[PDB]
Order: sequence, then C-alpha cells, then structure tokens
Amino acid sequence: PSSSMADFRKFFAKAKHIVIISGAGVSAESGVPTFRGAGGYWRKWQAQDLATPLAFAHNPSRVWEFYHYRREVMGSKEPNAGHRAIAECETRLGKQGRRVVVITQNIDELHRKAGTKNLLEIHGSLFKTRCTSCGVVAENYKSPICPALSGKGAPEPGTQDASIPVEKLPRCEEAGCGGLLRPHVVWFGENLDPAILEEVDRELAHCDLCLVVGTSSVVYPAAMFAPQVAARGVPVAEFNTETTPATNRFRFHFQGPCGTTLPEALA
Amino acid sequence: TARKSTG
Ligand SMILES: [Zn+2]
Repeated sequence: PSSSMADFRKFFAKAKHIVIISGAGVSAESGVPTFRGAGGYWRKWQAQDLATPLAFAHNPSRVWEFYHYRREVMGSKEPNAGHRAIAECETRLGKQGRRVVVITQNIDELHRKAGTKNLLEIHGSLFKTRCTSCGVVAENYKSPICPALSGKGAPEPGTQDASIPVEKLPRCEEAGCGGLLRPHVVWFGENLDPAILEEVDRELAHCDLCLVVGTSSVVYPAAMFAPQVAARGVPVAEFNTETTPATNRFRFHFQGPCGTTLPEALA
Repeated sequence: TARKSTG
C-alpha cells in the first residue's frame, strides 16, 4: 500500500461518497483503552470473554459490572481530534452535496458527541439497554444504571465480584414488564442487526472512497467491509498505529495515531 | 456471515 498523502488527497478532493469505518483505535486518544491493546483487560478478562451471551447467561452480574464500569468511565470522555476531523469532514462535504458516512464498531457514542450525523453503530451502544423478555430497546445514561451497581465495576485484578442477585440487576420498566435488561450491544456469536447490515451494504456498494480507522480488522463481519470496497477497485486508506491482516488489500496505509493523521488527511 | 466472530 501507498503512504502517499498527496495521492490520497487527490482522491479525497473528487470523492462524492466516502465511507469511514472505525474501531476502538479512533477513541484511544480520548483516553479510552482499545480492546486488544494496553489496557484492554478488566479484572482478569478481556472483552471477548465477557461480551458473549454465555457469560451473560451464567454470570449476568459480572457482565453487568463490566458494562457498568465502561458506562461510568465513558461519561467523562470527550471527542478527540480524530473524531472531530471525521465529523467536520461530514459537515463540510454535506454542504457541497457530498456524502460522508461513518460505520463504527465502537459502542462509546463518541462519534455522536463529536457531531457525526450519518452514523451506523453496528455493535450497538454502551448507553442502550435491551430487555431479554420483551425486546424493547431504550436509551439509558443513568449513573448508576441501577442501585445495586452503585460503586461497583472496579477494574483492578483481585477485585471481588459484586454477585448481585439477578432481581437487583437492571430491570425493564416498560409496561410493568420487569424483565432482565442486557446491554444493547452485539456480542460474540450474535447477529448484527439485519436492517443495519442492509444499510452498510448499500454504503459499501456505492462509495467511491473508503477510510478504515483504528480497527484491528480481526472481528467479523466488520473486518471484511473495507476489503469488500477495495476489491471493487475503490481506493481504501487505512489509518492505524500498526499494520493489520487486511493492510495489504488496501490502496493506502497511513501509520500513526489517527488524531494526527486524520486531521491531515481530511483537511 | 452476520455473526460477530473472530475470525
Ligand atoms: Zn421488557
């Protein structure tokens, strides 16, 4: 792949429909750990061992402790230069009749906070619940989400489980339902929303430039989106602190923190 | 294809 910023910017000048795919690396500079770097451990586990319906089936208190911790940490976090460059790019191009869409694997909502409008949150949101009984999806920013979680979620190895009885975890308040809530987050082994996937496929099929930013490109189906676009002959530029298994499929690779490279690229 | 996996 080319590291020519000038060649990328020639495509960027002409592009009518840009898809920006992001992962946890785009939020690293807001002081939010990635999943596979740092930093990624919560007590003894990584996200892949907790973000699963089997963890939730057999220890919903532990899974809730993890998501609670993340919710409370994320409340104080701010968009960084990469999130702003992405939002500002969308705004500026929109006034020219040019489309920019963000397809994010992040559930942190920082793209929303940055000012991105055309946002596809393909793994859900830290700040939404879904009821395991009635299926209702609700926005939830309550701190703490339920009283039993107050002061819980401490991330240090050696921290004891809160072991909250299931009745005292977050419960559904729709129509007296009372059902156990889960995070409205896509877990390993679970299907992404088919309606979201249909929107993604239409953006990928019609875009004429693609950036893939801060993702390890190992989680599917997301990891195949930018390669799909590249394989149509459309230029794809990867922005990452390192190379990934997808790097060689792409037209461009810009190594470095995306809070530096994205403002330059999208200027 | 629609399942979150690694992949
Ligand atoms: Zn319910």
